[PDB]
Amino acid sequence: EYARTCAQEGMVLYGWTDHSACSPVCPAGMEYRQCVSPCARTCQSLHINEMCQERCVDGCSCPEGQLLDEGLCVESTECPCVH
Amino acid sequence: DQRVSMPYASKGLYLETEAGYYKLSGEAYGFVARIDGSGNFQVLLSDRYFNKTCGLCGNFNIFAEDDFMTQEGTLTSDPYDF
Amino acid sequence: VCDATCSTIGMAHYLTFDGLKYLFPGECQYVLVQDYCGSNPGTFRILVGNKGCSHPSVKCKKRVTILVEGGEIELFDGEVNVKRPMKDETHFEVVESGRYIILLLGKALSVVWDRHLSISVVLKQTYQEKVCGLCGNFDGIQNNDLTSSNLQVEEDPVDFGNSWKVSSQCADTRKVPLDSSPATCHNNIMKQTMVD
Ligand SMILES: *[C@@H]1O[C@H](CO)[C@@H](O)[C@H](O)[C@H]1NC(C)=O
Ligand SMILES: [Ca+2]
Ligand SMILES: [Ca+2]
Repeated sequence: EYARTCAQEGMVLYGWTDHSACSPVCPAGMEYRQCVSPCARTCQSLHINEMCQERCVDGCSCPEGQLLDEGLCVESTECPCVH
Repeated sequence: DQRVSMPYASKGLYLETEAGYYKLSGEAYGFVARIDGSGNFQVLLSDRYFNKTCGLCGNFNIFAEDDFMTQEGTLTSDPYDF
Repeated sequence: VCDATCSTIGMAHYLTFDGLKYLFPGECQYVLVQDYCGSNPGTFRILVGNKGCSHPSVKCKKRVTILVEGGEIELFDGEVNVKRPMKDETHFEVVESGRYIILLLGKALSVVWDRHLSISVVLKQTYQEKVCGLCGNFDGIQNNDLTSSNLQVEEDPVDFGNSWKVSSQCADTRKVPLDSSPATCHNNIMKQTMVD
């Protein structure tokens, strides 16, 4: 809690969970990042930008590649199609 | 009572997931709620209700001592009966 | 060839350039029309966003964000707002005349807004299949306006506009069962005649 409560005030902290030996729970493929953008570029997404000027929010998210596709992190190569 | 799927956006309330964590946004009504995986309610609320609201999360004023004003309106020292 | 015209007749209907009325109740933000389509520079990115507008009512106040010349001018709630002025101000123009907000942006682009819901963008002879979105491609061919963002024609428009939402994680709309009577006029044959 203390992490977020400071973060809300306008001053965020970084990497504190690295040595704390406690990470908040998240499903497979993701673990807790800090200050990920809400507009997670997913798999079946339109490539538009500079509308998501929202503030930055903490939470768990995929690795660098491994785009989101239906609640899991899957590699960008295997983005399916839909019909 | 009817279990609905997710996401869900009826009546101006977008019920979405963000960063693997569930969100309920009420921007028209000036709030954002969410939950994490462990279960930790959080409420981001707009300054429009400055000095207005009163509930279990206290009033949105500046002071942090007076925000136990009961459903009648009574500054109660106890954080429990409140 | 003349100057075509999108439209939003009512809350959830859409008329294409080539002329194709179709039904699409949405609640997310959607790409009405743009230029960034396939193999193009992508000058303008007119968007539209509705809220509480799957069922038409006194609700469904629209929001419109139009993205041209690196600017951010948008409108809703009666007035227009400049969030980011664009570079070439010379082409910019606003004509608040009568009931409308006539709004030019260039040599071959113009927007009209009834102050209430309607969005009637007007494009000139310039493009001729240089755009895509919910209004189709502006090619003259009238039965290829449902070419989804994944580059295939779809038969069912409710799946189409789902392909054109911006936030790819919001709630996509629901395939409604087809009938001649909306919710109120459903099993309300009396009212159904009076409305008729
Ligand atoms: C809160 O409202 C009360 C009653 O109107 C007023 O007396 C008081 O000055 C207000 N305080 C703040 C912080 O706005
Ligand atoms: Ca307080
Ligand atoms: Ca066409």
